[PDB]
Amino acid sequence: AVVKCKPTSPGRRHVVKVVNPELHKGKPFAPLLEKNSKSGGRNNNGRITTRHIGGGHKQAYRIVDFKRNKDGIPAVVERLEYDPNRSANIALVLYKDGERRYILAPKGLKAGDQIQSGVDAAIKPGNTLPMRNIPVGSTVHNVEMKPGKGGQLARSAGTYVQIVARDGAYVTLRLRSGEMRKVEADCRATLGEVGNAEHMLRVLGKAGAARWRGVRPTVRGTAMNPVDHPHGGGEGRNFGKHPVTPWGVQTKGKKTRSNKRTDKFIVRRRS
Amino acid sequence: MKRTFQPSVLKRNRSHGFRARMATKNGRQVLARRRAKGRARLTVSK
RNA sequence: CGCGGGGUGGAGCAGCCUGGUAGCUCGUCGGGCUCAUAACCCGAAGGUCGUCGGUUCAAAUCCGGCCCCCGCAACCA
RNA sequence: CUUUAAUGUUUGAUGUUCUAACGUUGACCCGUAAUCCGGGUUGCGGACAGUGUCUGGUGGGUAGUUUGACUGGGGCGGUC
RNA sequence: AAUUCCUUGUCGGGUAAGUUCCGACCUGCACGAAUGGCGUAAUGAUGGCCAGGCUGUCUCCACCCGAGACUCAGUGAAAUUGAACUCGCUGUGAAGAUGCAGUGUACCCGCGGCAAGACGGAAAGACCCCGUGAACCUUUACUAUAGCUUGACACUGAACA
RNA sequence: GCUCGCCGGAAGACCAAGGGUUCCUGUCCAACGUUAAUCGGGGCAGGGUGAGUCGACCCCUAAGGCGAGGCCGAAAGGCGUAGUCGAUGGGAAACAGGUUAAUAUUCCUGUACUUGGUGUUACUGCGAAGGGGGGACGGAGAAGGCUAUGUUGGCCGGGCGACGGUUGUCCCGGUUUAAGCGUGUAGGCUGGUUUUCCAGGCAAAUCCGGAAAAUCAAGGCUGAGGCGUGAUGACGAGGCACUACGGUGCUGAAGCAACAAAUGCCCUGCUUCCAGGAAAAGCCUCUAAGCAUCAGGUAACAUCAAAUCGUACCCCAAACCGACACAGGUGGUCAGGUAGAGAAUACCAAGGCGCUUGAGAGAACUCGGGUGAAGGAACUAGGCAAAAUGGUGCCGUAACUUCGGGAGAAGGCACGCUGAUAUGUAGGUGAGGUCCCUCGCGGAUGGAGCUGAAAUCAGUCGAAGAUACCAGCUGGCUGCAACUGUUUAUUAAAAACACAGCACUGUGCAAACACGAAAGUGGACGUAUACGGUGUGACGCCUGCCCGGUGCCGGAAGGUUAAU
RNA sequence: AGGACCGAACCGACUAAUGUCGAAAAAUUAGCGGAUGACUUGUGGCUGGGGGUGAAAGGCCAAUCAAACCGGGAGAUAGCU
RNA sequence: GCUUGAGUCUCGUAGAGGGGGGUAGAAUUCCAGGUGUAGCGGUGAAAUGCGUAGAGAUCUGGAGGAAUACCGGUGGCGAAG
Repeated sequence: AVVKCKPTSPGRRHVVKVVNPELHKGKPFAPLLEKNSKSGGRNNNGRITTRHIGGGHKQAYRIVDFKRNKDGIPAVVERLEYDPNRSANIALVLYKDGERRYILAPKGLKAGDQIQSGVDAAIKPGNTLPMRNIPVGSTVHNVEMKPGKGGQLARSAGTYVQIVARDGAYVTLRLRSGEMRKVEADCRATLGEVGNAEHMLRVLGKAGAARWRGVRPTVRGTAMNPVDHPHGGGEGRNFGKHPVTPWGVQTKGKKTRSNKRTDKFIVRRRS
Repeated sequence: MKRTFQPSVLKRNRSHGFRARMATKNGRQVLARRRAKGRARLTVSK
């Protein structure tokens, strides 16, 4: 449910909340938890390698495996929950064999129903199986790169990977950003688009909704000193140069693609 | 105001203690000249 | 106070640079097309090349005076 | 000499295939209760990638410096 | 106009009086639509102006009460300082004289004060220039370089089209 | 020693930190103290710190450090696994009274509690670096029940009082009690129990998880305080007795009711919302490799051990940091009476002090202020400084607007005391009596006592009734910035920065980017509704023309073109 | 519920005076800003000199910053005083 | 109360009435490849543009979006659009 609180004060005036009672109004499953140290963007040499990270409320590490190798085992979706670790709601699935597993929750999935894994599955919103059983033109998510790897793409809210063709051993895919890339047809994925799709319409409104998240302000380089950034100085608030990064790299247009070993897999680029 | 010295034997001795100097190559190097000068406070301790 | 460029038919520009022969569009006068004007087509005229002097085969051209125009100046405590 | 044609022969640029080099922050086992790592099966790519030597380009991200003098003070200007 | 040089532009309003202010006329030296333009509720230890309220700020201060200043006893510094029998004026002069000359004046020496001078004390002027000084920053100043990137060679092979 | 004044959410009483005998006693005055000094934190000599229950060490972890092998790098060295360390974290257990010149939850008396070892008796199967549960948790808000504590009264003791009253509705003092045990309420949570089966928990499993049956409705867990006990005990006002005149010995009445009520407790609760809120061990329990005339475990009992270190004093300051006996800074706990909403503030209780230069003088001038005629900003860069508005309930409240606000807008009225309605109301709390009962810390009922707003009417006092401390100046136009916030600490707090939003662009994961000669990491154990660079800066209406120069990207045929 | 309102402890330092060899090598006093939050703060760690950090001032890094400090190059050089 | 108003039930009829979810076909564009070549496109004419880096044309494959030729008719449905 999307809503904007009445202006009792500017700040609480521009908040957009996404609430849904489908969600578990309690605590996470304790017997499937492991701690998580917030790094603060520091390396082993303690230097803050990346900016915009600091503070953030105590996010613990909820275990979410992605391999889905519980084959030939029907399961029951017990309850639905939210996790700040991801941006889409999580599904707490209860197995027939007395097992539990935190996995991604699709759109049309309501707690209490039935989902599964295995090579005896059907085309259902939540079943995980190899792509070699999946029909042409399917809207899949949580797809992998190498079979058994677990999960690589489409893990954010309201996402989906479009599978086009299945010629030979390679499967023609369509990435969200428009990058038709190849994969081995035997990767295990789950059918359906990622739920909690109304997450995108949520807009902070306040600086707090950035700091207690973990975000640390982006200070404009032109406002900085000439000595500590490629920008800075000039008593008239002027740019007068070629827009670059804090480290000499030309921004606003510069292909930083270079690995050379995945070019074979990269077929159609993002144009 | 407040002067820049709020002492703490734990904080001091953990960075300037005997083991703190003998921890690194450099600490043993510095202690060489200290033993040469023979200053009683080789390492500020008891 | 200085520096750079320009000054050419009624208007705006050529040609100058690298010296012999002065051009284009519009305009003016007139004729025609329509009942009339305009537009359009054609012909001719219209330039002491701001002014004077010097000099080399000529002076629009090269150079030296004077006048006029644009931009920057009226600056450091 | 030029235009051309079959062939022997000598090198090169691409297309494709393969597996042994190699890569492997794919799955799994053992060392071992150990997300490091090594080796062992396998799967997936592929003589690519990456690194070294040479070399062209780009390049204030980084470094070492130059940036004239006379001048009725400097600067502008002018001149040498 | 946080922008308008000229200039206190012009007109109307506020005032007896308006280089500022408010609203407009556009002659924009030289506003400008993400180096965002124009408005804007709420908000502001913010910039400017006006009014009412209230008052010593002012016209012009007056008195009184405390902590010092003044006296006494004890304790006892200070920056600074070439040397002193250390007056004014006129003039001259390394060019504004306490010290030279002319001339006037002035008993010797303290206390409380006040601040014109001794170009008074503190800071080997932070301004200008100079030094073939330094220091960082800048870029289409000169020369290298990190990194990025290209190709040949090596690791690097075996078959056909 | 008798008075005065001062703070009293402190200038008080206890700890950590950090100092290091500054604590106490005797004695002394040259030197330390900005004065004198038989005084003291100064000199000299002596004494004092007593622990199974406090803290720490210890056990087990976090940020993170070290880190056998290993990866990597001229060397030095860097990162990191297993492990090993490291609290501000968690984990067993004590309180009261008295005593000293100085120390006592440590000594003594009284009364309790905890973890282990050996031994004894009677039973019973036990046993991991492995699994499970627990441990174990967020912010704010409101409510019920109590406590610390305080007040009135009752009772006991004493006095009845140096200027008028004062045997009475008078005055003052006391009225204190823990840990633990037993009971186990208020309150909160959850359906228990029994049978069977299972690709699950690296293996196993009776422990847990799951799916079907069955029986019956509670069982269990947890839990401040009250009440008994602890305790015919301790203590306790005042007397009774000797002075080294400092104090000690002895004795000992009352010892409760009621009301108000914490930020303390149940609460490591509950509701709700979002930014979604450690870990390991101790403990309980199931078992593997196995061992069962054993070894061990459970329970009762006896006895023994509980080591080492700190323990003085200061601890919001003359004892810490500031060179000083320095108007400053330094965390946490406790924190009474009256007024007051309140930990503000003012005056007192407890307790501790008057600040380690005083005495005369009362001039100019300087500083902290009081008051001020007529006037009311004429001052000045400027309403800066001062003055003043200043409280509660209620009335009333514009332009504008994003329809929240603006706003406590502006601008006004009533305020003290007494009696009455009513020998102090509404309200709150609530014993005895009565009835019942699945009998206990019970449920209804019943109403004494106690405590205590406010409204109205009438009367009266003064010039003034929020009378004091305390405690907004307001109205309007307008520039800019959105607004909270941040910054040049030691002259600039703003229009600057940040800001949520928005746009472009880079990135397909061994991701870009970044530190690091490398490995490895952050990014992220996230992956395009994600993350990085940059610009602008809420919202509202919108955001035009130019690809010449430069930069970037795409296309590469051709010209030029290094090494080879 | 609120980066909500008023106002103390708390954190800060807008205005004026005192002070400037002071009480103090930036404080006191009387008024103020925020004060359930981008909050304050204790204890305990990591990031470091051409690098760290930065709600961005060329401020901060032990009273010292357009490049801290200790030793050593070095008795550096000085057409200057 | 009755019934020629109106409404309802029993059985059938016609339909671009509306909403939601799938799908088919030709054509147009783009991307890649094979063949091939100086024009292509356009107009009253010419030109900008596209093209020798090899277009258009042509064959094949693929990815997508919008509208539904002929049936179609002053035919049909609806209150109107």
